[PDB]
Amino acid sequence: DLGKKLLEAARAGQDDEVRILMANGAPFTTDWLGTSPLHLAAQYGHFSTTEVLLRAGVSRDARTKVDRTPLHMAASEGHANIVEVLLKHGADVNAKDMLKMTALHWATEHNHQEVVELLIKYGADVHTQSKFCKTAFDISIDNGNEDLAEILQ
Amino acid sequence: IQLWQFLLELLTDKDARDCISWVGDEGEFKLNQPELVAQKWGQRKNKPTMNYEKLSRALRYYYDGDMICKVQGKRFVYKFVCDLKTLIGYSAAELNRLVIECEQKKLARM
DNA sequence: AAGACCGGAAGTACACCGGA
DNA sequence: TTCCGGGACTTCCGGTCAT
Repeated sequence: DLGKKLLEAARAGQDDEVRILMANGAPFTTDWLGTSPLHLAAQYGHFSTTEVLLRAGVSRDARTKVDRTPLHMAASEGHANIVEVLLKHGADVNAKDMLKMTALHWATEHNHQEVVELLIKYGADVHTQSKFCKTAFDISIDNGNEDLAEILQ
Repeated sequence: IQLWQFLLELLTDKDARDCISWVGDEGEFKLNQPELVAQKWGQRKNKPTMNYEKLSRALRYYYDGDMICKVQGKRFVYKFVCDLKTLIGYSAAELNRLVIECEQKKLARM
């Protein structure tokens, strides 16, 4: 269907088809786990597609069934380019998922220093505690990454 | 809120370890205290008479899916057959390590 | 002979939808 | 577009197995 074609197109990073489906009237849907086209575009690193979705009016802070937002995915995957546009369109830098973790937590867990710096610039709260009482700093320490630990203390 | 989300919540709550906890690093978990977990579930769904009987039935409906399944032979043990690392960002193994680390910090403090 | 798990049948509540 | 009827458990239960 149209909604699915949109989900599939975003995942595929087919921005023109995305424009196409949204024109026809494709319903902004999500899969069995609450994954939306924006989560998919940001997760897979589809810049033009993400941008097209944003300029289409899709929910910036859409939540999956584990409470992840597209920013969470983007940060987790290290797509600074995607993280930047999402923030530039009003994405909450401090959104927390099911484990009470922020994009900062994930970009740190996955050692994405540039995304960590970018997040820190967009006012991200550096000292939020996860469901495990961990701030991003703790994650960097647990990961033995002293370079990140220094910017996160 | 779906049963799987609630169980995953409990499984990541260091304070719940006594009623439900992971058993291994492959996704299997056990309802160490099935009736308590059921009571807790009922409180989330606002079902005053929820119990393990009814909760297990709801768990069985998951048998057709790609989320949870039973662990044959092990009393009160089930398994998250979905890929947790892609779902929440941590595997069952990673989650179990983290929840145990948290419980230790708690015991050390108290 | 007398608990843990299974899975069908029926009910409910709430999300989503294609239409008037 | 507003309005509105029409696709995840909860509860109850009969039955298998193995102790």
